[PDB]
Amino acid sequence: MNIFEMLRIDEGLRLKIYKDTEGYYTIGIGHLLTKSPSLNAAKSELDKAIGRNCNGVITKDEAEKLFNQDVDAAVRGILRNAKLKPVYDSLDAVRWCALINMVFQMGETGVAGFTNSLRMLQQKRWDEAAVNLAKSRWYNQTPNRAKRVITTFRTGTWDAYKNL
Ligand SMILES: [Cl-]
Ligand code: NA
Repeated sequence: MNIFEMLRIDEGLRLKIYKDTEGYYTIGIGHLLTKSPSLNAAKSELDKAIGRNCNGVITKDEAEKLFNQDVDAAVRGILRNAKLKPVYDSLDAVRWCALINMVFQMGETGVAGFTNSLRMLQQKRWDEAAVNLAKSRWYNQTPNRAKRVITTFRTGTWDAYKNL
């Protein structure tokens, strides 16, 4: 499948503000609004993002617009970041989706911090990287999704997304 299809599986779709799997205010297809524990901070960011007074609720089309922007931002983040780009140069089409997925979920800075796992990926040590990634807080917080993403890195196939 493509990265959009993969992320729509992992993120689902919600039209009202919710808390993501990391505890942060979010909306639509995993659109992070703020890391601040402040609901008002989230609402103000939402209205800014959409361009109107949303009162914490958006439409489907607004959600998909944000989604496209967010996948774009994740791809661009991998390319700009000196710690992520070299990894990308070692990843095939399927494995790149796994990296984009991570950057979409945790952000460019967060993923760039996975120093050892990134090196293993860069060196095409797929099984080693898979074992290492499973030791992370990320895995412990969202094991189902992390397992899928890790299998994608490990195998370079879509096996983990085939029947969900
Ligand atoms: Cl390829
Ligand atoms: Na989500």
